[PDB]
Amino acid sequence: STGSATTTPIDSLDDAYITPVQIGTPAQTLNLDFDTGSSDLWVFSSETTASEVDGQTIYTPSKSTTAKLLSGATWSISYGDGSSSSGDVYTDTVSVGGLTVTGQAVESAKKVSSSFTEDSTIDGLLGLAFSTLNTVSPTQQKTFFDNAKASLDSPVFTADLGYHAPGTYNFGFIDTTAYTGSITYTAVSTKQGFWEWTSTGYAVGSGTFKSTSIDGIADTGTTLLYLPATVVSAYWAQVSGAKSSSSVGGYVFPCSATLPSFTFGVGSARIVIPGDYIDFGPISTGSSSCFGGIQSSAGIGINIFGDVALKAAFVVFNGATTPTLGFASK
Ligand SMILES: NCc1ccc(C(F)(F)F)cc1
Repeated sequence: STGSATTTPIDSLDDAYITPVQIGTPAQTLNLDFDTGSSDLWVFSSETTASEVDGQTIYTPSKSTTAKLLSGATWSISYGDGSSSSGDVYTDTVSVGGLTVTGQAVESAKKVSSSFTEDSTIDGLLGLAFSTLNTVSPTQQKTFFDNAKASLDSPVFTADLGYHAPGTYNFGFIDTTAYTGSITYTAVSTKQGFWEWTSTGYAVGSGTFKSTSIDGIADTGTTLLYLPATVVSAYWAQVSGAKSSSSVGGYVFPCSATLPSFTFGVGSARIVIPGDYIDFGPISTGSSSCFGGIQSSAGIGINIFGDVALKAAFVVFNGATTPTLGFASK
C-alpha cells in the first residue's frame, strides 16, 4: 500500500507545514504538523481547555464509532522550543492520503501551551521519529509510520517540502520524478530516537567546501537550520551588517541584503540551500532588521537540519532493518 498527501506552509515565512489527516469514523480531517523530530500523534480535541483553543479544528472522540479509550493511558510532551501538550489516549482509524492504519494511538489534548494556541493553522502533530520517544504512559505507543511500515510497498516515507509553495509527503514509495540526479544515502543512528546523521561539511555561497563532521537530526518539525557556532559565524560573516542579537535571540541581518546560499554535504553529494530560504522577514512588524534562518545550536545540545535545510532537498526516511536517510537535489 501507499499514501500521498500535500503539505502546505502555514504562512508566508514557511514557519511550519500542515498536511490533512483523516481520523475516526466518519472521517474528521485535521491539519497536522508532520514531525520527524518527535513520535507522538497528538491533536486538539473536544477535551482541550476552552481558553486554550483558538480557531483550531478539534477531534471529538465521542463522534467516532471506531474510537476506543485506551484505559489508563496519558501522554505529556515538552519540545525543544519550550512548548508542550498533554492529555489522554484513544485508538482510532487514521488515514493519510489513501494510506490507512486502524487502531492508531491518537493522543487527545487536555492542555496545550501558548504557542500551540497561537498557531490556529496547526491542529496537532504527527510524529515520524522512532517510536522509542513516544510519551504514552504506562504503555508506550507506535508512530503512524511504524504501524503502516509492514503494509507499505517499500518501508519508507519521503518529505518534499516546498519553499513558499505546496509540497508532498509520500508513504511506501519513491517518486523518481520529484528530484534531479541521484539519492545519496547516509548512515542513521537511532540511539537518541531521532533520524540522526552526520553531514560531511559545508560551504557558504561560492566559498570553499569545508570538510567537517556535523552530527545532527533531520527534523521537519523545526523551522530553522541549527548548526555549530563556528559554522553559523562563518555564514553570517558573509552578510554585511549581520550580527548576533541577544535581545532578538539570534542572528539578524538588514532586510535589504541578498543572502548567500548555504551548502551542506551528504557523503560526497551536496545540497544547496538558496539564500532566499534563509530570510525569515522582519524581527518585528515594520522593522528593517530581519531574522536569520541559520542559527547557532550552542544552547540546544544537538544540530538540527530543520525545514530551512530539508526544503532544499527531496528527503527519504528509510525505515528498512537498518534505517538510513536519503537526500537528493530537486
Ligand atoms: N518541533 C515540534 C513543534 C512544532 C510546532 C510548534 C509550534 F510552533 F506550533 F508551537 C512547536 C513544536
